[PDB]
Amino acid sequence: NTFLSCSQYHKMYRTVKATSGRQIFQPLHTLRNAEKELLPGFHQFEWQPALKNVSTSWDVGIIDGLSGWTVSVDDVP
Amino acid sequence: MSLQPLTAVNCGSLVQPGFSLLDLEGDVYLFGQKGWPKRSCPTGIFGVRIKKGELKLRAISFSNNSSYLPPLRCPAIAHFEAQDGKPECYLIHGGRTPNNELSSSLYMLSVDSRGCNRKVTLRCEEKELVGDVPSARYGHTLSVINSRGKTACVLFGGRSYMPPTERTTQNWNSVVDCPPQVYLIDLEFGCCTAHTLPELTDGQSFHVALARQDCVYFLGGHILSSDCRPSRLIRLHVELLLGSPVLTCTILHEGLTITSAIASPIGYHEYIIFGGYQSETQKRMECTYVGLDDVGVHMESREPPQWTSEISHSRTWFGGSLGKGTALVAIPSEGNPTPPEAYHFYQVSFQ
Amino acid sequence: IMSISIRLEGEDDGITIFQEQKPNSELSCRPLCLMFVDESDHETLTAILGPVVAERKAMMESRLIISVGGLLRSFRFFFRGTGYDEKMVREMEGLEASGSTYICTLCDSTRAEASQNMVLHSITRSHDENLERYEIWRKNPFSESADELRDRVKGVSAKPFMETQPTLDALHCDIGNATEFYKIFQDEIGEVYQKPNPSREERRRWRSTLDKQLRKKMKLKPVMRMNGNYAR
Ligand SMILES: [Zn+2]
Repeated sequence: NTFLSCSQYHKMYRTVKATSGRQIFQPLHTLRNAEKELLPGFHQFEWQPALKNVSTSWDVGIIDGLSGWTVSVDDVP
Repeated sequence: MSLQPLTAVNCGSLVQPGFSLLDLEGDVYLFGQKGWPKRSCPTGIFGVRIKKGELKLRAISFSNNSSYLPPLRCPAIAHFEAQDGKPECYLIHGGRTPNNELSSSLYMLSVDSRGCNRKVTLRCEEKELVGDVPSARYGHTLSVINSRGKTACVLFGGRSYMPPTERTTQNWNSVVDCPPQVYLIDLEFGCCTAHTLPELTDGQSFHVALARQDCVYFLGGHILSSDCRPSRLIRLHVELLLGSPVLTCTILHEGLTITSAIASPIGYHEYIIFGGYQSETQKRMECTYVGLDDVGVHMESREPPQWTSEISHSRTWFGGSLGKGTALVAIPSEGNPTPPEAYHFYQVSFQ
Repeated sequence: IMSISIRLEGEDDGITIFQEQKPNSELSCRPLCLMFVDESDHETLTAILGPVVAERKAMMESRLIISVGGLLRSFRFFFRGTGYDEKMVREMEGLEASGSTYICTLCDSTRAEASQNMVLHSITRSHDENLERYEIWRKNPFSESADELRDRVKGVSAKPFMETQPTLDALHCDIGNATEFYKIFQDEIGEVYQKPNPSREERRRWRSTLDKQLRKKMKLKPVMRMNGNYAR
């Protein structure tokens, strides 16, 4: 919510923790592990009846929109 | 075998990497304009002219009886010999649209009248196909033949999509090679037929083909399933031993292993060939000539017109032939700043 | 996500369990896809959005089962395609562009018939019937001439691909009205129906005197283009 970048975050984190005797914020790795529960591809579900020509997999995340574009130079790039 | 740089005074925002060129009754027509037709010309087909080294583009028209065609991307081309019933015609099928899907429909383009005031008039008749219909695809090959002495056509080549069973919305833009079946196609009726011979080891795409006197030779292209580009030039001999349209196939030794070629007839059965792409990244460079007869196909390495540097460096390129040795090649004019006309053009002549 | 209502179990066609309180603030607008390609080419845009469109189609009928709040619950969706601007609106409806005889995205009337009457118009446009008109245009099962066929097909020239119920833009929604009232004032300082056809001189004259008048009484500078706040 404030564009705050990772290097910054870690810096001010060490800063405030070593500043006043406490752990106010959480370090990155654990914050991000906790995050992984908010992006797409984390909850199970089902669909009745099954979708038409849609991969039954459910755990995927950030995909590439080329959709497997056969990279052969000759054709449209 | 000389090259000279041309430029389009205008009408530059409208040439996609694929397109086709037909010649008939004098002038030459470009087909397959990028995106759908604007208001300027609802047909999309453009009369293309070279005037004093400049490139000019005017609009084309149609009759009322004409059936209107979308701007296919990279379909197959075929010339119907001028005779009864209507000389002459060009058969087009089927390529893909400004959207990603195939036509699976045969169309026949002809010229009707002129001028009056140096205008030209055409028409496009769709021909329904019954069968035993050929599968929709693109980048395949089609050619015309006469077997004692009846006139028909042969279809072979082209990739396609996975069936709507493994049609996967994460590979939904992947292509795969259609199985290697030859197809026989008459015009009236349009009853198509599917055939296969064991020497048809595999289908491929972008393999230029040619034929003479109802015998057809497929030249070099590229296979994706094995990532290779087989030098197998393929012969087949077709005959309608009425009422059985029987074919016989065979593999020949030498076929040039380049892909996506550009061809111009300098005479009756002679073809100067620019060729587009030999290897996976190294584009084709040489300039070849093909004669052909019952003796066979004879090949020669004609003099390659000495390219410029800016063309010698770009990755890919394309073009067509205005007719009779004449030809146009086009390179992505990748530079700064973008005009936005991103395509340089070279006129190229034989002898 | 716009709204959620109920359908169980009797008549109960809908109880709005949740309606969004402010759909405009980007705070609530979730992204789905990003593409480093201009809206210009139809090629790349269809190339990428194809999977998306086909998915949206395959997502209307079947019912989604969610493990929500500890319960396995069933979900159906209704889909509106709205947030497009006129340019792409056409570009995904198959109409020509831009200001030709066919002007209204809903009332397929032309300019002249919209000038005869201005409010008797029934919403007849729909994605399916436009698909049908495209088939009509391509086959031409009557072999009608070019322009006459384009008339009998009513704007449908290119196969549309993206079902989307368009709506009036709530953003501009005023700018043509603004320039119209502006022309009204400029031609009312003139006696335009007393001198029916004036040239550019009296045009610029009326403009300048009107703008000095507005600056004098309401204290507003003249402008070249009409944004929102100037119109307001
Ligand atoms: Zn209406």
